Amino acid sequence: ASPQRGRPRLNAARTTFVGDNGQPLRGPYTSTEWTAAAPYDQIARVKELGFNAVHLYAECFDPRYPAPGSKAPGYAVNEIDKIVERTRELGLYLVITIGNGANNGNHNAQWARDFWKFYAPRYAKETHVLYEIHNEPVAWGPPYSSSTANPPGAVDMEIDVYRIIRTYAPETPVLLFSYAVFGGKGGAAEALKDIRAFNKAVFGNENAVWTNEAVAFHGYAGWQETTIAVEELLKAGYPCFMTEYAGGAWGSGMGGLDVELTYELERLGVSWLTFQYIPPTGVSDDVTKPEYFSALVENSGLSWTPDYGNWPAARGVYGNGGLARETATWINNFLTGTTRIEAEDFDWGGNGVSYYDTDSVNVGGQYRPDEGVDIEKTSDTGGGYNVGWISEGEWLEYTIRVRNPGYYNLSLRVAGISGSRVQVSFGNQDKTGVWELPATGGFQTWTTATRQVFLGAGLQKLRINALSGGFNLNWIELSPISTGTIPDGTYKFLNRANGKTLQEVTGNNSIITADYKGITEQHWKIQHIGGGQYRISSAGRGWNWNWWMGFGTVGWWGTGSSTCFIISPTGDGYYRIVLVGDGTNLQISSGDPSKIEGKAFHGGANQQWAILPVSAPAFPTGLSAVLDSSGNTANLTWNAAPGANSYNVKRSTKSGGPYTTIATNITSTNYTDTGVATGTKYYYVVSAVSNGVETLNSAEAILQYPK
Ligand SMILES: [Ca+2]
Ligand SMILES: [Ca+2]
Ligand SMILES: [Ca+2]
Repeated sequence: ASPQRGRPRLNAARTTFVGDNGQPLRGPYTSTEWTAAAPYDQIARVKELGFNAVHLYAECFDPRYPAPGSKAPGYAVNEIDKIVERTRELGLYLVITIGNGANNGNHNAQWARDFWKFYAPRYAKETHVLYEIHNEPVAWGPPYSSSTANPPGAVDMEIDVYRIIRTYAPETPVLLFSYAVFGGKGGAAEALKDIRAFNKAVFGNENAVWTNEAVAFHGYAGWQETTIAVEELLKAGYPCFMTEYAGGAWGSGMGGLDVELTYELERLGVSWLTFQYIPPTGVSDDVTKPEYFSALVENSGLSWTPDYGNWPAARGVYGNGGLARETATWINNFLTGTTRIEAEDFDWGGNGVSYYDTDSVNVGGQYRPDEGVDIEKTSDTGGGYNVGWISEGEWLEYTIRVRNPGYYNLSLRVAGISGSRVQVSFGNQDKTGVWELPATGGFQTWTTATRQVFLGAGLQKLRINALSGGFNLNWIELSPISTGTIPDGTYKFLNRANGKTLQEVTGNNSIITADYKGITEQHWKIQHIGGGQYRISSAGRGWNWNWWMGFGTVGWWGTGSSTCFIISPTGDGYYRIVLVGDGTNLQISSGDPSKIEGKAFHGGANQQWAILPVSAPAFPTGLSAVLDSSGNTANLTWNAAPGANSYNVKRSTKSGGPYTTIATNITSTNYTDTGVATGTKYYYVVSAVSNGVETLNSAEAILQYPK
């Protein structure tokens, strides 16, 4: 027989459709709405990414149908046939749906009926194919059945299209509604209305036990709210099916897999279709590119059993009920708590996968006799076991979940006769550098070494890398910092590039950039709530900074994600203001001095902020360093700094410094540096001196050569 897949059926639990092997359907998408069918070659690549399914946005609907000259359904048939044929012979599943195009959150009822009058009987016999009635027919979620739904009548469209499909394809799985925003216990309650209205029409009774149907939903409420809505709906007896979602790594400023929601959907037993495309083309991000899928799975510790290939690797958490270890928690609106991760509870999975050890035997013999890591009993406070026989090159991964991002005290309980080296990365990103661990003088003589780290939010593998041997490891600890990165107080914010401040506007509760006028609207109380996170409130009325559909100010207190801001030091006296939600940094746009925005980390001055006492002197701006013709001379010029008596010109040979002060008492906004060596790069900054008080250094100026 052919490798064509057997018809999906609801699982015993009644949570989703699973394939002919009892496993969830997991896949990316492709479109044939205004483009050719993706080639066999590229659709095949799906199987190497642990996918067994493809989402097809088949055609997009015309609002004007069936007026003269409007595009009818059927126009893409020759390409949709190719996708059906190609997924058939690749042993993949296929979810076919009607796309929206430019008309998002909308549908045409008659276009959809005639779409399924055509396509339903055409693929009825195709066991690997499922029908999802329509992508996001309403703006933007339940209840569709409300008269004030935008637009109304979607439930009637679903009812009509289900009846059309069952006539022409009685065995074929149907995915309903495709709620764009499906969030909260509210979301589930509102969907139940639409589900009950649907069931009363089709089956005659508000509560029907579906044998071959499920609620399709998307992830645009966010992972927390979507998970709550799915849990609730599953409890009411209705299988679900994720058909479109996205997230990305915290701090990337880009899309890709929502790792957090995938983990929750894996736990609840829910099949999913992520919104990354099969090459060559698509409207979002390419699923074959590491940054948008494979690396995100690889960095997080996420695992499932793939239908084809050997990725992802089989792995999991040891202890803690097989669930990623939480790092901190909110207790009286302050981020606190110490999580102890025992070193001998490294993830299971294998040698080369969840740990690397130099041999396959546990020479110590304790705790985990079937694995390669070397474990003995320890005589340290709290008893238990320690990882010993640590050779250089070895490593141990522990899957954790940093629900609250920011600054954490990372602690290693260590013993060793002599010193040793280690390095810790989180999500395959170095957070420590080379960490010199002290000599204790014995192999059960214990001490705690501690180092401060900046963790991003989400599932992430903590990985101890042993750069030297000769130490034993008992446990690891993370707790959020109890003392902040900057003292509590009232401050003025000045952007490093342009010297501008942030100002409250009570009339529309907005925050906008302006020149530091010295007023209370441009003054801000700062209060640390654990983890380097801060509540930032205006001085005049006690209203808190809020990053949500713009950048404004609100009455409710700051423990929710939009009202919380990580103040992250640069190292050179400035800070960047990281947003707790996505990990992007608050910056003024180099391009438009008025526009405030959130972008991913870069070296530029426009992303950096001075958080200063109100009376502190302003730093210089606009520094520009240019080489003079035919000679060793750098001509510096900058803008005059308010209240400056003089300037100090400083120079370094790499970006960021340190900066050796080449000249002081400059009573002018320009300088000529004669001591520049032939054909070498130089980096300049300038500070001002106001009433004996030296300011911060300006933004860096790279020495500019000729064309
Ligand atoms: Ca071993
Ligand atoms: Ca070992
Ligand atoms: Ca231990």
